[PDB]
Amino acid sequence: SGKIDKILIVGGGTAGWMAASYLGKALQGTADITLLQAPDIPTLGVGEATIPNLQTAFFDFLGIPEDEWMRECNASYKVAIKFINWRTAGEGTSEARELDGGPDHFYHSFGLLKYHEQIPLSHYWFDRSYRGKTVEPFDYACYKEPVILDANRSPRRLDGSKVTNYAWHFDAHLVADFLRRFATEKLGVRHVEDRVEHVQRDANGNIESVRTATGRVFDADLFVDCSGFRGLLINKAMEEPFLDMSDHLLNDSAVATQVPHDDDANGVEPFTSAIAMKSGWTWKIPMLGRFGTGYVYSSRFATEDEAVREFCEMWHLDPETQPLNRIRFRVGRNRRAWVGNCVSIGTSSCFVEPLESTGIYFVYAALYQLVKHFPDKSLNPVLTARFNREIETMFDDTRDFIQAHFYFSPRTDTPFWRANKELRLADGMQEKIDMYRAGMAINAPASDDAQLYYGNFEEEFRNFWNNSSYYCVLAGLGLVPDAPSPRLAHMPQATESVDEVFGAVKDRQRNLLETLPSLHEFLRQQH
Amino acid sequence: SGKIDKILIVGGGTAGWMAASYLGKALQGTADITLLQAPDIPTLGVGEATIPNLQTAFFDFLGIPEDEWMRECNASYKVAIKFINWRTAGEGTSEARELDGGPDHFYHSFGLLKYHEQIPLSHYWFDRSYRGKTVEPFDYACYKEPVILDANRSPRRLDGSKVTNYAWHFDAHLVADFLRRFATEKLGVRHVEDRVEHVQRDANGNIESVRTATGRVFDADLFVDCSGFRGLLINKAMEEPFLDMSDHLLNDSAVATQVPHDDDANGVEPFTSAIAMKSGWTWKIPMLGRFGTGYVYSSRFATEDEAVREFCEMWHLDPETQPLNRIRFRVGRNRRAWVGNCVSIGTSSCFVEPLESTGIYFVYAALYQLVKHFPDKSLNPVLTARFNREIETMFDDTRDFIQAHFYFSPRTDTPFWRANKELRLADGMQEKIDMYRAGMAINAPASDDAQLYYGNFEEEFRNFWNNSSYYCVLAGLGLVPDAPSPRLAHMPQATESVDEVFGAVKDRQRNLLETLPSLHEFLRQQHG
Ligand SMILES: Cc1cc2nc3c(=O)[nH]c(=O)nc-3n(C[C@H](O)[C@H](O)[C@H](O)COP(=O)(O)OP(=O)(O)OC[C@H]3O[C@@H](n4cnc5c(N)ncnc54)[C@H](O)[C@@H]3O)c2cc1C
Ligand SMILES: Cc1cc2nc3c(=O)[nH]c(=O)nc-3n(C[C@H](O)[C@H](O)[C@H](O)COP(=O)(O)OP(=O)(O)OC[C@H]3O[C@@H](n4cnc5c(N)ncnc54)[C@H](O)[C@@H]3O)c2cc1C
Ligand SMILES: NCCc1c[nH]c2ccccc12
Ligand SMILES: NCCc1c[nH]c2ccccc12
Repeated sequence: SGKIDKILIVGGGTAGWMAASYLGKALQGTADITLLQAPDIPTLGVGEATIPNLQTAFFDFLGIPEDEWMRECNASYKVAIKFINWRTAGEGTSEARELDGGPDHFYHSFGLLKYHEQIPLSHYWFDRSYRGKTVEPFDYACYKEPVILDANRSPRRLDGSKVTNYAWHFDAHLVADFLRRFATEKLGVRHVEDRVEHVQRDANGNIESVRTATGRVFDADLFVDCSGFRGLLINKAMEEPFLDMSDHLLNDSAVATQVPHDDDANGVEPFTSAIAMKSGWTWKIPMLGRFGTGYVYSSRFATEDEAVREFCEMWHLDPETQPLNRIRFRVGRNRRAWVGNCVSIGTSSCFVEPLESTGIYFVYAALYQLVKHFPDKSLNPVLTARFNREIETMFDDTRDFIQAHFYFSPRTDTPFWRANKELRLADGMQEKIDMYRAGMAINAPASDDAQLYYGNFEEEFRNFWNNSSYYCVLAGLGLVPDAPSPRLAHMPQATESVDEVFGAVKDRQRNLLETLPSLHEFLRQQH
Repeated sequence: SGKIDKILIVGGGTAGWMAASYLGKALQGTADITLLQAPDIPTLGVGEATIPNLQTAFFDFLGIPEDEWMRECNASYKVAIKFINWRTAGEGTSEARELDGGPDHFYHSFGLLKYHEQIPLSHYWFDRSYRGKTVEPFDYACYKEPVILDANRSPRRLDGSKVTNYAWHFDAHLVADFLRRFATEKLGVRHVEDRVEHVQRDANGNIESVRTATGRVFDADLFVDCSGFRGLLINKAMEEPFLDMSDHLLNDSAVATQVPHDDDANGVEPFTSAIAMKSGWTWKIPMLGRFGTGYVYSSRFATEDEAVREFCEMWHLDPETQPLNRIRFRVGRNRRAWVGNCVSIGTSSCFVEPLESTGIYFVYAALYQLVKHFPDKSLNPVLTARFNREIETMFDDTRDFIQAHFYFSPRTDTPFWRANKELRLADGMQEKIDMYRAGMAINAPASDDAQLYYGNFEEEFRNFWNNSSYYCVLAGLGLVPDAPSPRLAHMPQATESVDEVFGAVKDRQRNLLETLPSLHEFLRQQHG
């Protein structure tokens, strides 16, 4: 048994061609990579949102500069997720209700909270807010972004210079085809259109070959399952159980479409919107000339017909003739992502609703971990176990985080919102909440330098949902600590000199609002 | 209801005065601190090795620059620990035995392995070593330090500039009095010389007051137990069990002394030496004009005078007129470090043999965690439990790492060394060892910039035993992965451009050996 010579990727979606590119690049010249792709019924481009380390962990690894892949994938910019109507009762409407003398929205941005005297700014904010010396919401106090996104500002100046961390909106299909052109033309990855009919296992349970409907036989040392929800290798052949996590997350379906948009009349929003509905929530993902939107809902509280009506009524579309994608979801993960010589990547591995833009991240996180734990033909079980462990906490921490959005929403107005609250949080989530209520940071980053964070994948992986995110969502929803951090009573000079830090955020808010172009103005100049 | 107003620290050894300093500085003007310390028979200054974040996480916190406290405490410099005779049978001697045409030593330095193409240098070194492309030991292949340490070089040039990460050797008593001066004269900590006679608990089991032999009563909101191994508050007053962990560590005793040394004829060694013995190991901690040494041994494999003799023979000392400290200690940690309103700090909290220079680190790492989890008079149970969780991971991870020095030693030549190979590793440690054999890094540091690591306590705390330390020790002892990392066979260009990384080390280790003063020469420049 020596090094891995041949790899077969089954599936050609976004997960499949990311796997081909990432492995083709990481193993360039030392493995023969073949990807089998069957023709499928095409779907509408309903948009995908990403996170900053898509450029630094994935496209940079491939050697592809941001502007080369954005121009082909007709991409727009994402500075935040804006959460609309999660605290107020009513119908599913794109317009924000009023709450406390302002619109009912909050932002989850990408910046990291600045440390002041070893303590995150979130704790100083809560200190003032608790003692009644401020009523400003958490996000507006601590981040510059909310003010400039309220104004649809660009994250780059017209000279290109970057003023905030950002990620991307795009149609996943265009990226998949950009990558297929890249893997096949630049990395030697070989594309074969064919449909798997039968998987041959040996007496050790490993995959020996796949036989296509053509009668061609593909053998390989390592098999990457990118077949999506079907899991034609990890689940069908290897029989690995799927853990259903509907005791943590009730959402299991979506209806989505794509809406033309006049960017010169209305501008382009530099964020993804997550709009609370009666039985779930709706995404809006701006792109060029159009936006993708989808209603993620719980089949147990809304029939598909009601969801379609709620979804169409909200965008004033025809429930009968609007081209819709109707989807039923597998929510959860495999008991183990990698079994024998079969690695699952993408939705064949795990799926959670895209409330925090993790779909694509789960793909290239797993491949980074796959290469880090790359085997040889002896398939040392410790590599397989280590990988599985990383994939397991990556998903479960996200499941936990996403659940908190529903658990801590104060809404009680529909059976869906009342039911979410009846679920139990996972033990590791409950323990984080206890910490948060006691005034401590949750997974505070070691440094507050965002380049170190978003530029170093292991630093960000080891601390993916950090204190800034927890505050954004938890404080946003209105769950706040029972009392300030007790150290702050012993730090009379820190709590006074901290005002100059909040005032710095305000100076940035005011100055960036006056000098930045709108996102649309910036997009036009690019092209 | 309300903030902590009054703290009482019981114990004024090294742990107490750091606790006074650190807490006195972190709560300045917002809490009254009293330290209560009894007249005890003092010990010989047997010396203490430290680690670089002593400056960045403790003295820098106090605002005390490195030059001020070094000159006052007669401190010398530590670049590494040198492990001697861990791989060869024989008696306890200070001279390295011979092994594969070289001396039987290896070093554990403070650097971090450079990354090359996201993979640590250790993986490329083992690649070559396993394919026969090299026979050079890991520590000499990957670190500049070993060559310059072999020549007792200084980590600083005579103009001051720092060419290596380093820490300190000093006599703990001197650092304690320096901190007692600092806390009492500049932080307002009130020092009371008296003996604890009675601890008064309230109905919920918390501590209400301690009464002294002179009849004085001191009350407080928070009690910090620095009474050493006695544990007068945490163990005796609060009844918190001590968890003995000699099923992982056999060493429970020591015999230690201070030996005078001719620095003008032999220079000053810039490293702690850990010298393997028949029934344990011996530290040597060089200072100015002298060095601390101590034989750490297992009372179940050597009687107390078997040890005194082995130890006096190796240093050519007279067993009958040499002043000797003899201690039997408890090994392990409290079930909970903090209970009620009582926080243990120092050996009242936990203890492991000083094979890796952790004892003082445990004091200020815990003080750091204490301030970060600082309570108010309602003593939120979540603050206590997170604190206790951080303390026990700190300790258990060190307990494991230390056990591995004895477990993977190849020696089989005394009951002691053969007895180490029949203990179990803790499952977590066993798991890291499996990863190591599989070619993987172990707790690889997020970055390879050592400033970001030794300068950011949170960074180092979350990653305290990083992959560099595991390779220094396991590869040093001769435990090496079953095969090279499977990724290296897929990275033709990486394994060829790595030759320039090993060459950069070879150049830097050749160039410093010619340009660096001896440590001695540097030491004389600072003191007058
Ligand atoms: C409806 C939907 C909406 C989503 N929306 C978002 C979003 O808004 N934001 C976000 O971040 N993420 C979103 N995601 C997650 C998204 O799918 C990620 O892009 C994910 O990484 C894609 O993984 P995948 O390609 O495995 O999924 P799939 O698209 O399910 O992969 C299916 C592929 O499997 C291949 N295949 C299957 N069977 C065979 C066979 N027998 N032979 C050969 N080939 C076969 C086909 O080629 C097909 O292209 C969404 C996912 C879905 C399904
Ligand atoms: C043998 C040995 C070797 C070591 N080597 C190293 C090394 O190489 N590197 C390293 O980094 N660290 C080392 N250490 C670290 C060691 O753990 C630190 O020195 C430790 O933090 C100091 O011990 P302590 O102050 O907790 O206990 P002690 O010094 O025992 O504290 C005793 C104090 O407790 C007080 N006290 C006790 N009982 C009472 C009472 N009833 N009433 C009032 N006061 C009381 C007294 O004031 C006394 O002063 C070593 C320790 C030992 C023991
Ligand atoms: N460390 C990245 C966490 C993150 C995931 N999705 C997000 C959306 C907005 C802001 C941060 C995130
Ligand atoms: N993170 C520092 C770990 C360490 C403890 N003791 C040491 C001695 C030498 C080198 C590193 C260490």
